[PDB]
Amino acid sequence: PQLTPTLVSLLEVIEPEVLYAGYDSSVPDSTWRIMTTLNMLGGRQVIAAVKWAKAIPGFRNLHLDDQMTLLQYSWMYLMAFALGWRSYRQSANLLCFAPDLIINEQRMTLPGMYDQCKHMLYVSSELHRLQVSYEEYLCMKTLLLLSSVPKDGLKSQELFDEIRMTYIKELGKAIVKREGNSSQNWQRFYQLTKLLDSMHEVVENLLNYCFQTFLDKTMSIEFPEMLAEIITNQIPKYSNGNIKKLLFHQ
Amino acid sequence: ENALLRYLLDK
Ligand SMILES: Cc1cc(NCC(O)(C(F)(F)F)C(F)(F)F)c2cnn(-c3cccc(C(=O)N[C@H](C)C(N)=O)c3)c2c1
Ligand SMILES: CCCCCCO[C@@H]1O[C@H](CO)[C@@H](O)[C@H](O)[C@H]1O
Repeated sequence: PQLTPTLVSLLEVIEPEVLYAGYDSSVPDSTWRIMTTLNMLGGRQVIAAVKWAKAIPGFRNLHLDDQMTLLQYSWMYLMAFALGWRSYRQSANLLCFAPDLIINEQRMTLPGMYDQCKHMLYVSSELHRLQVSYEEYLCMKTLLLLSSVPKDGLKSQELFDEIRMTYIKELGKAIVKREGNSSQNWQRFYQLTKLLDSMHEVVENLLNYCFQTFLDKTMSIEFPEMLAEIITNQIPKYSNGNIKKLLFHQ
Repeated sequence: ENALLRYLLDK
């Protein structure tokens, strides 16, 4: 049928491997213990995301300072969305951070846990409600990498707008290809892009927690270096007002 | 900048 590669079929092969937390269950659970593990896992998956971003067709051709800016802005968007997807795919209202670390019903009632997890659980339920397919998911995660740019703009701003539009169309092609009522396609396209818009609020919540945790001196929790500099670099920006959130629907 | 981020992107 097709011996030349589609864009979605490439996004499939470059989709990062699912990583392990290295969380020891035998020892009793603890919030501090989970906090520390998720910081570390978060570091390794952002590294995974960099590798992934490079292999996204078009992304390499952007300027390096642009490639860096997009990962600096989008890392939590990607983690939030991939976490929502895996949770939706492995079951109940349970966040599946890794095979060896699931925030089960019991863990959900640990102190402070639900106050943060509710945001990620929202993403999970939305994917369930909408019955998002895998190809739709891959186009949507690709579009989240491209969900923020600096107010002043990128150095390769035009190439960025081309790339983004391509993956908007690629999301369009995903919906049409999905099994079901083709009469619903345009509505579904409205719905799915409305979900991508709603990720800004989710991420804004997650980042404020992450930063507050990072800047708490009485806290004393370990962050991985890669991730720690990204947080150190980004905190000034998110306070000032130098970021422009790309919306699908005003 | 973040030297390691830059490195991973470039090589
Ligand atoms: C939302 C979220 C938060 C996390 N930790 C938060 C946090 O500890 C804290 F500080 F609390 F906010 C850290 F890290 F410091 F910010 C993690 C850790 N792991 N995950 C995760 C799970 C599954 C998939 C992915 C993910 O991004 N995978 C995609 C495919 C890829 N890799 O490109 C990522 C996380 C997802
Ligand atoms: C997103 C990963 C879940 C974060 C776990 C909750 O984390 C926390 O819970 C404690 C108890 O309420 C708070 O005292 C602490 O300041 C807060 O960081």
